[PDB]
Amino acid sequence: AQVQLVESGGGLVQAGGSLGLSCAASGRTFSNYVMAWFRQAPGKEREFVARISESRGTTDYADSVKGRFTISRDNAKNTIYLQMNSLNPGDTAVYSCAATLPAWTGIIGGRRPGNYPYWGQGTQVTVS
Amino acid sequence: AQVQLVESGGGLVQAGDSLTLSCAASGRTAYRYGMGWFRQHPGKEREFVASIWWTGTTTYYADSVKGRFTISRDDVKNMVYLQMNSLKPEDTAVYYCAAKFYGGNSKRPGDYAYWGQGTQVTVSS
Amino acid sequence: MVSLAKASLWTAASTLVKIGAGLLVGKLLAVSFGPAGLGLAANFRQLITVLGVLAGAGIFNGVTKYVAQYHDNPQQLRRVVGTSSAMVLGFSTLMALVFVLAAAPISQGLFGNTDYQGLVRLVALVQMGIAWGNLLLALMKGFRDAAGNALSLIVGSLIGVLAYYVSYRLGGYEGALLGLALIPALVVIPAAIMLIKRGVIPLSYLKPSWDNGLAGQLSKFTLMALITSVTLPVAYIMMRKLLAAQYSWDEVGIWQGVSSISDAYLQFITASFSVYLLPTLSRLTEKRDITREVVKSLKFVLPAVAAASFTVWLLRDFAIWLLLSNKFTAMRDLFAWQLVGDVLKVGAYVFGYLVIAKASLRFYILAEVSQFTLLMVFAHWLIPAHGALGAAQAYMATYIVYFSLCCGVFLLWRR
Repeated sequence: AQVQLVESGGGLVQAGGSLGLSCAASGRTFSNYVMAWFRQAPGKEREFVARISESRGTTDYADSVKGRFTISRDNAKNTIYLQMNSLNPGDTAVYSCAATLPAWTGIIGGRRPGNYPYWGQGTQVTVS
Repeated sequence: AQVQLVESGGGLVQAGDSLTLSCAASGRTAYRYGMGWFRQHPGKEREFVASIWWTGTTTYYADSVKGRFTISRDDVKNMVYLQMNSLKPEDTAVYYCAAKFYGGNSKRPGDYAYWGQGTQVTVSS
Repeated sequence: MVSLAKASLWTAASTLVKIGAGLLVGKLLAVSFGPAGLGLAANFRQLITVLGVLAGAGIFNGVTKYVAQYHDNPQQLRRVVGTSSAMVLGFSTLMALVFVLAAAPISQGLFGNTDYQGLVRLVALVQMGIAWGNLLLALMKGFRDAAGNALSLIVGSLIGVLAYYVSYRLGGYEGALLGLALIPALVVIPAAIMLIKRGVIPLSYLKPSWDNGLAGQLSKFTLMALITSVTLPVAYIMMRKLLAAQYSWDEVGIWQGVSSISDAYLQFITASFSVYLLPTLSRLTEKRDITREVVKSLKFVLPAVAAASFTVWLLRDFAIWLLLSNKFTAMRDLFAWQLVGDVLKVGAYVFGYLVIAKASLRFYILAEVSQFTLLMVFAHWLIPAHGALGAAQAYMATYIVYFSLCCGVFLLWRR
């Protein structure tokens, strides 16, 4: 009973542009799951990007992408989006979506990758 | 003592349809008997289909029934089931359920001690 | 006066709270994270278990043996605690450096990813408290202080559950992992408080010192602790693989479930051997008094384990309904075989703790090799034909002939 995450919408955009990412999660109880986005620069470590909760649309963003990126969810289509505005070359990384339960995320553990058991393969985002 | 096996199910289904057989086991310490399903073609020898270990943890299947068949057992009602899917024309046989004390891991009819009266399972291509 | 029964009463109290806290936390692990989280934390929880024996270089059984031996001599007692404190300090700091530097490889092997480096660096401080707590519990065992050891485990089990709940509700899965590691680690607070309140040893005795002749003797207890951590566990590992080959992995699961509840109810007796039997036999230097103490211990533990095993057999359906998921209710036949082998395994533990109390590496390797060999001969003979049931007969027949050989070897050692 492992959920499958398939990302889409990755490409090469110029500086200051915008690009939207999507990630479809396989299975039911998508409305009960906590979704998040992560990125990984070439030769770096998985770093937090954004995260949406299971109710009331509670969101959390990394300081480097606050005000620039926007995360949203759709429980009817079992997908989550990451609208990336005001792109700079520092955002060139492989972006991956992750799925977890609210019992995992806790209160202050929403940015730790070890608390998301299911991960996606990751799509490339490149900023000139 | 022993266990009495009463089979239930079968009939004239179509090719690709589904069917569920049920083997009711009546006796003392019925949870100790491993159960297996066997089928017999017209006048030919009895062939192995599926079986279950006496603890209900290991299920054994024949290569011809590997994907489409599923054996199970409810230890509360002491009844063994055989869920049949995608019935093919070679599945036309008399389906027996067998039992063996602390058994159910054999593909041979000789390794089973208690048998029941089969059910007529025939498909209509 | 001190006896095995009084120590068993205090041990039974601490074991009741220990298994109760483990059942409570374990059920919270399943409800919160399910089989997915339970599978990721499998290698981590085993690391916490081996850290309870390997954090302080496994000298705790030697600490108890030599503290009891030098319970009267204050000067040699300082050298026992002083050398033990230095070994625990040096080994745990070396372990902390290994965990903090190689946090990525350990996380790769324990979880499959590198997302748990910070947890491993937190284990470095956790295993420091595990080693120091186990040392303080070893000193209290050397003085046959059953109440001090029991009270430290009970208080440490209560704050360990509170710490797990605090860490899990705050950090979540990684917090629940830290809480699982903190349960054996937070016993250092009640153990230290119980050490200075009862005044068994002055705190200056814990100052790090080094006695060459005493460090080598504790090193022999380190070798014995390293042997048990691989010998019989690997034998059992080979047994589950042979079972999972001839049968299913779930058939291994019903054998693991019977053995799991066997380990819990046997801990009411086995945990008191380190509190009374090990220190008492270390003080005895004459074979006449050693024979009297060993026979007296067998006169008590044999009917005790037999009565406890029988009642577990009468309540075997109760255990499958609650402690197990009641998924394969046919394992009720695996009980009688395992519970008979539990009785004769407890009786052989008396001779095993006598080997520990005398620091005999020769008789230790002989005992571990015998159990390994007998377990492997009986497994290859019963598992491929009788399934998980045969794995219990292999466990029962191994310790049936092992207790007979332990009796015969003890008789040849006496005459």
